[PDB]
Amino acid sequence: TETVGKFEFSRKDLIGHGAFAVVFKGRHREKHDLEVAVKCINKKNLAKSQTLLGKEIKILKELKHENIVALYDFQEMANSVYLVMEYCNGGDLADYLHAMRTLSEDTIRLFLQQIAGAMRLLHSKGIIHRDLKPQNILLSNPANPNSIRVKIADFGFARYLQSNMMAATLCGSPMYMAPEVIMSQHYDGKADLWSIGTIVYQCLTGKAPFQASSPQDLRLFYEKNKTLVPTIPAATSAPLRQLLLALLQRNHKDRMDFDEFFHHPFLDA
Ligand SMILES: COc1cc2nc(-c3cc(F)ccc3O)nc(N[C@@H]3CNC[C@H]3C(C)(C)O)c2cc1OC
Ligand SMILES: [Mg+2]
Ligand SMILES: [Mg+2]
Ligand code: NA
Repeated sequence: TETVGKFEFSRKDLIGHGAFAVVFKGRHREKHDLEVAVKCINKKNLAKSQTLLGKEIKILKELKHENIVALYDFQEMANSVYLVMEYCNGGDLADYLHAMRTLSEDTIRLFLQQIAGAMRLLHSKGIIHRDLKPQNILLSNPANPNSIRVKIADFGFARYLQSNMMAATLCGSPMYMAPEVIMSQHYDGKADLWSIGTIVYQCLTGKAPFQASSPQDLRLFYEKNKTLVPTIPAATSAPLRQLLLALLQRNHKDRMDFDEFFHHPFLDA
């Protein structure tokens, strides 16, 4: 049993591990029924893991929203970092997708309304996430209609971007990266909108809108194709088709902006 502030966990109770983090289930030390996830350094990638967990603290401690994973506490030291977060008992969207194969438009709508809500807060705070993908979207069953909650997680790559500035760090997951990102160009908040478009397309069809055999091939594809048009099934509703075409614009100046996304007809009741 290890303690972190008012919280504890055992390393027997593994939730999962990736290259840059290990997560365990724990609990509050007084209120044993308050469950938490405790994210810890992955010592196989020590320096990068430590950096990303520190960055995640700096961002998440400023965000309180039902659709963003809550940071209850954290502990940063010279050689260790812990985040104590709300436990998301539903697992991630990637695993849900693996079982469902595809989602109904009504489900896509429910999830995307919640994602949009989170993105409204990020945008108002001047934060870009930079690693939106199904593996970083968690599900939580907290009474009320459609109570399942989506939560954006894994803010290790996130940054503040001043509204008259552009980012240039190459980070993210190639399959979900906007063309401008993977082509090593300057980018802004609309790169995340491409990632979202990609997620929605994947929920709808079970596939990526532009498949390649590698990151290098995908880059070359974007470089050579000045116009990108994803294949949308004929059965797709008109509002969802329009949303996807507007999110999955190659050129960020032609891509849908935040205000249009937040008020898109697809997202209406
Ligand atoms: C109930 O089942 C699960 C709960 C999970 N909760 C969190 C989780 C992560 C947080 F950062 C905070 C709260 C949480 O609950 N994270 C999981 N997996 C993470 C997220 N997707 C990839 C994977 C990893 C470790 C590579 O990042 C869970 C996987 C689960 O099942 C496989
Ligand atoms: Mg991130
Ligand atoms: Mg951009
Ligand atoms: Na802030």
